[PDB]
Amino acid sequence: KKTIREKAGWWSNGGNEKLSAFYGPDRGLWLGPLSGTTPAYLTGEFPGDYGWDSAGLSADPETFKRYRELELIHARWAMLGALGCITPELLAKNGTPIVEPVWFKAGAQIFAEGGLDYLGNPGLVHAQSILATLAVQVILMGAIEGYRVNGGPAGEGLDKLHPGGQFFDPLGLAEDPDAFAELKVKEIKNGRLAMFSMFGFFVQAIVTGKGPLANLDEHLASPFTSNAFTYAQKFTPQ
Amino acid sequence: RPMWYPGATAPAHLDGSMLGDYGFDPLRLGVNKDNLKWFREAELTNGRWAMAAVVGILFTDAVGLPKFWTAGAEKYALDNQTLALIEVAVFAVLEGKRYEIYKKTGETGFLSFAPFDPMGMKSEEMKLKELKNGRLAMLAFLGFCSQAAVYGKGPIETLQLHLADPGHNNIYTSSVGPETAVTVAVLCVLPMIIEATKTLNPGKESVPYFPWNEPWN
Amino acid sequence: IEWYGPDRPKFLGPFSEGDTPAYLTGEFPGDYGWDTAGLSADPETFKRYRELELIHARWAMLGALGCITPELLAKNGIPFGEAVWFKAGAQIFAEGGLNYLGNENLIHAQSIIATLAFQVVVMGLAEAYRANGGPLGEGLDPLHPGGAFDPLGLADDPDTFAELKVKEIKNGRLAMFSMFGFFVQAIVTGKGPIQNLDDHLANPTAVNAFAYATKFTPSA
Ligand code: CHL
Ligand code: CLA
Ligand code: CLA
Ligand SMILES: CCCCCCCCCCCCCCCC(=O)OC[C@H](COP(=O)(O)OC[C@@H](O)CO)OC(=O)CCCCCCCCCCCCCCC
Ligand SMILES: CC(/C=C/C=C(C)/C=C/[C@@]12O[C@]1(C)C[C@@H](O)CC2(C)C)=C\C=C\C=C(C)\C=C\C=C(C)\C=C\[C@@]12O[C@]1(C)C[C@@H](O)CC2(C)C
Ligand SMILES: CC1=C[C@H](O)CC(C)(C)[C@H]1/C=C/C(C)=C/C=C/C(C)=C/C=C/C=C(C)/C=C/C=C(C)/C=C/C1=C(C)C[C@H](O)CC1(C)C
Ligand SMILES: CC1=C[C@H](O)CC(C)(C)[C@H]1/C=C/C(C)=C/C=C/C(C)=C/C=C/C=C(C)/C=C/C=C(C)/C=C/C1=C(C)C[C@H](O)CC1(C)C
Repeated sequence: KKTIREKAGWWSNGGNEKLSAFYGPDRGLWLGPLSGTTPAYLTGEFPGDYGWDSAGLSADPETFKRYRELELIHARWAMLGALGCITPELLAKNGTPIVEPVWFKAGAQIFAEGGLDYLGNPGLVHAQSILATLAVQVILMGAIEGYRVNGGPAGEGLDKLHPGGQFFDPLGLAEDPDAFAELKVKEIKNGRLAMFSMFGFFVQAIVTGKGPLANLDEHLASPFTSNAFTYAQKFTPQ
Repeated sequence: RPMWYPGATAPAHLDGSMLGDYGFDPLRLGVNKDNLKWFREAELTNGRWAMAAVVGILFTDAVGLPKFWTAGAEKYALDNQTLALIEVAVFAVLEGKRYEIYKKTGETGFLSFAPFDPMGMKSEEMKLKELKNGRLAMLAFLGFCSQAAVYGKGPIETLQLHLADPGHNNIYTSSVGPETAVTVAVLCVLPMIIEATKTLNPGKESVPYFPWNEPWN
Repeated sequence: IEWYGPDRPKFLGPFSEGDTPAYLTGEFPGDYGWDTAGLSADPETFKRYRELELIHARWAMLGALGCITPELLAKNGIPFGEAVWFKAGAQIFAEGGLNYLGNENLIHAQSIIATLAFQVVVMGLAEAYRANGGPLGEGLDPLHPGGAFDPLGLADDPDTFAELKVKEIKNGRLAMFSMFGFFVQAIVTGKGPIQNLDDHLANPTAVNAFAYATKFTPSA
């Protein structure tokens, strides 16, 4: 019905049927063609709506709103965390002299008497007091999150999840409402992937005990040799 | 209004409409209005960067830090190519927002605040002060680099050298002494030739026959 | 300070005008406007959660006092074969059993199964009576029955009743927080609460929790 170059995905700014796979009735669902009866409250109006409420926890619209905000905030924090749990180890295996690049050991760097050099450079942050660090952090993050929940110096009458003034959308990527609608989906999908992968970081720490990039490397060395089933008998009750 | 030399007559395009207008366009680089606006913005951008650079150099030479023409050679937390890549990536978006802001506003902005003016101090007196301090700081950085290339000393060390013997430790006793003396004399006698041109052709403007000027119109 | 209505104190203080939900009217004690998770949007679930909060609060107050008291009495002279609270239960397996205040003549419990059996019998009776009433009440409030549970009569005035409700739920939230702390810092430290305070007071800057931070690292 179309020509070759429209099939091949040319001609940007033809997007109103491309939101159909992420919003609306006939969108992609959590079990795909094997998920018939989506919850009636998951109408397809919000980003990331795949019809997954098996436990019915979001049946109330207001708790659904609160859960959406929880999801997006967790997603953003988990994206930052997934990037930050791999950046030091990547940089250390590329050769930056980070003293403890593994993430679940990265907090114990501040107890070495050379302090917490940021990239392993003593001329950088050079933090020694974990208590002063925590105090600074508590003050700043309390101000920050209280500003988030009602408003602050960066806009008060803005949305609770996507404020998008000149402080939180300073590149203007989301001025087109369709670009905004699909970027919301990209945000929530990358964020759900990051939350799953951060759960994976947690479990791979508690189970394996090495770094996540070290786990990737020892899996790529001999995958069938070394897997999560290698550590299946680790939590044996003795 | 004051001019760049006493009793000068500004060209036809330097109407005084702009700030810092002293009628100085002898090569007639700004006879086009779009070019003149772009050049005002480039003047201000080079001036802001030169102000920041002048204060940074004065700071790093006031304290026990390496000299500014060697600071790039020192060792840092990141290798120079990673620094260059992060700088390119950051400044692509930064100068892109600034370019959009120039195309819209005609003036400067950081990313999304078209005027970066949290503290609302955007007078036109303040624009004039920005422009004048920026010209002064552009000259100041040019001098920093020039008298750190002539000598191997920083700005305030060359200043101390001048103050130790002002009559014998100056630019006209340096390696660039005679060329600068000659260019200064030429500059001081230049405005009399320009005023001869203004005098013998009363109220007429002469095109200097340059490419950018389109002098045939 | 009001503690009720729209101009009540709230859990983010000045930051709290637009975070509170529409359903958290300042009607119930301790309503600081904290339902970020929206778990109390349904009024019935809200009522059940209020009951859970208050019962956990009362049990946690009793338990906080019961974990603090024997240790205080322990250093203040009294024999306590096992004073620390997270081993106070293992006294049954000792030679002389669980003597109450160290007195071999007070209780002298030797069998944990019989102790537990009596406990289930009377706790079930009492909690069933709590749910649906009994010898100390027929149709009273599920949370503030009164009558048999006000022999002193502190809360016959509604305003005193309200302020004491707030005091109750707040001391109880404090005790629940403190009991959670007891748990986590017993698991982390392995010592009692009073000894943890003594150690923190002996060297506050290097005897805090961060000294036990690298304790649970897997390390292959
Ligand atoms: C404007 C300043 C102000 C700020 C920032 C807060 C903030 C808070 N109040 Mg609040 N209040 C404030 C003013 C007032 N409060 C109150 C009355 C109350 C009450 C009654 C209560 C609060 C509570 C809270 C907390 C609810 C949010 C939360 O649970 O954090 C959650 C986020 C975290 C816990 C992050 C952790 C922070 C810290 C950095 C942890 C360190 C990280 C660890 C190392 C991680 C451990 C690693 C593990 C995983 C291995 C929060 C700390 C509630 C509370 O105490 O709950 C805890 C509560 O019950 N406030 C009054 C009286 C009217 C105020 C007056 O202005
Ligand atoms: C405002 C800028 C400024 C200032 C305050 C100075 C000041 C100084 N320079 Mg530098 N210099 C400058 C710009 C400046 N220069 C520029 C643009 C160049 C490139 C041509 C140089 C190149 C240069 C060399 C090569 C040498 C100096 C030297 C000197 C010292 C002796 C004066 C002299 O002979 O130079 C005269 C400078 C010029 C002829 C260049 C033009 C200067 C312009 C016209 C600005 C004049 C000052 C301005 C009107 C008002 C000053 C503002 C305020 C600070 C009071 C003195 C510390 C000498 C030195 O260090 O001796 C130990 C030396 O050897 N300078
Ligand atoms: C009000 C209740 C309360 C009180 C008085 C204490 C008091 C104490 N705790 Mg306990 N604790 C509590 C609640 C409390 N905790 C809770 C709720 C938890 C679970 C998260 C813990 C988990 C915990 C652990 C795992 C350990 C302690 C330890 C300690 C002792 C050292 C302090 C320390 O490391 O801080 C740790 C405090 C916390 C982890 C969270 C409590 C939050 C407080 C009440 C709010 C902040 C108030 C503070 C003064 C402001 C600081 C600002 C800035 C520096 C952050 C000290 C006697 C350590 C110990 O035994 O040392 C001898 C220890 O190993 N506590
Ligand atoms: C210090 C070194 C010596 C510097 C000498 C002076 C430099 C001249 C700089 C000119 C800037 C651009 C002029 C703006 C243009 C402008 O203002 O237009 C004015 C004029 C033509 O006017 P138009 O009629 O096109 O103008 C109409 C429009 O303005 C619309 O009204 O320009 C020319 O005639 C052509 C000039 C070409 C100049 C560029 C030549 C390239 C030289 C390099 C050669 C390299 C060869 C080797 C390759 C490996
Ligand atoms: C002098 C200057 C421009 C002078 C222009 C003049 C006179 C123009 C004159 C004319 O055009 C007109 C008006 C009209 C025409 O008809 C006639 C002429 C005559 C043609 C610009 C300087 C412009 C200067 C600028 C932009 C300086 C930026 C400096 C930076 C970034 C410094 C960075 C660092 O030094 C630090 C800070 C620390 C170090 O360790 C690292 C590094 C990187 C080395
Ligand atoms: C949907 C549904 C449906 C039905 O109905 C029901 C159900 C099932 C329930 C549901 C589901 C759900 C889910 C799955 C969830 C999940 C979550 C997660 C995973 C999260 C994470 C989450 C995650 C996260 C936040 C993360 C974060 C992170 C971070 C901060 C980080 C930090 C850090 C880093 C950087 C590193 C350094 O060195 C250290 C640290 C400090 C460590
Ligand atoms: C509000 C909100 C809001 C949003 O929306 C959401 C969320 C977040 C979810 C929420 C929150 C919540 C929380 C925080 C909770 C907590 C809880 C707790 C802590 C409890 C405790 C609790 C606690 C408790 C009970 C306690 C108890 C105690 C007891 C019994 C004791 C006992 C004992 C003792 C004496 C000692 C001895 O030797 C023995 C024993 C036997 C051991």
